[PDB]
Amino acid sequence: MVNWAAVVDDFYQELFKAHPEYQNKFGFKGVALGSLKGNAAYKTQAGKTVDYINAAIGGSADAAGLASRHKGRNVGSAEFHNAKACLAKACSAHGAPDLGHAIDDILSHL
Ligand code: HEM
Repeated sequence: MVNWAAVVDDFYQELFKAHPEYQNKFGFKGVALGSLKGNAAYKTQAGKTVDYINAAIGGSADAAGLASRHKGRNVGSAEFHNAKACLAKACSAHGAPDLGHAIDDILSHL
């Protein structure tokens, strides 16, 4: 099965390398990138991200709900376009299918 957990870890490395300030919105604010895997707040968030990806592939993702929740953290279209780029890099690094359509689905509600 596609190792989405590893893809998601690479995604967040890419995301926070390019936009370190995004990390401030999370419960693992301040934590060195090389330590995220040892952080409990990160483990939970990465698991939810993997779940969302499996839901988008499986046909049950609530893109409108996810978008609304990100607006509720003042995260919008700009951040998601950055995320789309980072996730495309992470997918390609693992020979995984691209998730651009799923991110487009979220973007359509932002
Ligand atoms: C590929 C794009 C992304 C996906 C699939 C994704 C997915 C998720 C998921 C599944 C949750 C949990 C929602 C829930 O518990 O109901 C979440 C929460 C969150 N996301 Fe994202 N996200 C993405 C990008 C971003 C970006 C770019 C930011 C920018 C800072 C961000 C900030 C947040 C924040 C602050 C929360 C709340 C975390 C908390 O409760 O401590 N997300 N995201």
